[PDB]
Amino acid sequence: VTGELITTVNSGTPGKGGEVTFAVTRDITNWNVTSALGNNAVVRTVTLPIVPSAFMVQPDFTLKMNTDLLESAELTSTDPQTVVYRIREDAVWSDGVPITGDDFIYFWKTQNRRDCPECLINASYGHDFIETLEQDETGKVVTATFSEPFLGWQGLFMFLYPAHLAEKHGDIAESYNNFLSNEVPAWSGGPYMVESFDPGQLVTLVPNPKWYGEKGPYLDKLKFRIITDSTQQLTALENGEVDVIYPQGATQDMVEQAAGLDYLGIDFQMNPSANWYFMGLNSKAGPMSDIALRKAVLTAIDAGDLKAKTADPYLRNWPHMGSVMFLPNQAGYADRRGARGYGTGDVEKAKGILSEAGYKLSGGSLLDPSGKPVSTLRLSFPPGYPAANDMARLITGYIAPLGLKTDLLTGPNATADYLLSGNFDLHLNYFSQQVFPAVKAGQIFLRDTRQNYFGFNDPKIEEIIGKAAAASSIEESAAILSEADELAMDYAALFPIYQLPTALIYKEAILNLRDNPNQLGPAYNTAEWGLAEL
Repeated sequence: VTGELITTVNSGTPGKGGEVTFAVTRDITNWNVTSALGNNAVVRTVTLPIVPSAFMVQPDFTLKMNTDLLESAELTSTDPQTVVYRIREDAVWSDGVPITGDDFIYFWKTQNRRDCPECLINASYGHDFIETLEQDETGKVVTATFSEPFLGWQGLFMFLYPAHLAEKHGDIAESYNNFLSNEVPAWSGGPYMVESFDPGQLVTLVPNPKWYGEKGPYLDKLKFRIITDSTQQLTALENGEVDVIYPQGATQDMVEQAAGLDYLGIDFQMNPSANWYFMGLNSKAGPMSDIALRKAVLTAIDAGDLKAKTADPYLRNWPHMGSVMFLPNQAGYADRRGARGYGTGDVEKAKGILSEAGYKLSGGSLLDPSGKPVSTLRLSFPPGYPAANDMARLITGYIAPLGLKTDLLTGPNATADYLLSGNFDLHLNYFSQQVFPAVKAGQIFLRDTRQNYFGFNDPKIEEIIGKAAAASSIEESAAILSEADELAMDYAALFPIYQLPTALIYKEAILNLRDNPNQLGPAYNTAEWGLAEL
């Protein structure tokens, strides 16, 4: 029995001074997390200490208004939808220039798909629904007027950049695509600022002397040590080369090794991630273009065994995920996977599905209805995730009694970004869930969207997602979106499995360091990090 909640784990009041080194698994070649080329957890983690945010995702997966930056953020009308931000008078950039509506307006123009068509952004996330964005004479009152209703307005302006500096480095596209992306940032609107960068080796941050927030900074230096071999991170922690690691693919062996390092003052936190494993099926081309084969495969897979073999030996009460739009703890979640018989390990039912669609078995091999042998299936998965490798082997075994063979494919070319309608039949990977399921769903289930890898193509799903994204609460949104989850599971192109475990492994002298098991991650509150007093 503990008195810590997910939001208060490892709370304390640190001393002043010292340093913390946090391992990251990518070199920094793009400093702009909102750009397509900078959109990953490493850039997000390294720049969270310097980028101000309107709202921040908390460990309980809620959005918290940043009261260091903002006095208030209010939905003041719905006819038309209007949001008013009041920026704190004391909020300033590291050169002393006030943070103002100039910074909101610049970011909106880079993200809204209209004012800067050449900006190489990741995604608009609804910034394009803001039609006008105006500020008062003081620069501290910002009014956003929307062209249509939008649920996820608190996810907007989560990363702000210094407009007055960007303005000195070309037009909007040039400053966003070059200055803010390619250059090591000399500026900050957060508790820390970059002092030096050794490419491929080390980012060194120091306190921002003009930090305006309530807490911190406590450290003389905050360092991010680049260790691209994720399997060497626990050794670096053991050896004192870093003080914190956050590896992506935890295993039983990793947990057991970390537990054996308690004599060095190492502890760890692990929680269900916003990242969730799935198997996608190529509905656009190849054998999986037949929905009957997709449903037979999903019915034959034994999800209980999948989890029993790869999670249950070292993770207690680990939840199945039976939705492709909601995590198990989100409003609207239900086991829509099992309701359809997917994941039940029911080989005889799967064989019936195939027989009833015209498939036949000959000499141990499945024949398609025309009489041609079904090809060996290409099952790809990215490197660096031992659980995915193990599950790929297990799935091969589950479908072998159907007369299907598989070729397992991995390595650097087997990532999601490199998927093509021509190069896979089955793909094991993960998606990163967002605070607003309807916003995430619009990025992955719509016909002409990059992350629709498996070929959903249903105007009704798209209509439902649009209505859900226009709702006035997450709960209403979830009630609407549930219908799209049902239809998506009917199509059998995306099979949810279970959430990845996080693993924050660290020297316990560091206080106010806690897991934040979502895309924003543990560096959401570096202003509070410090070392306990001896």
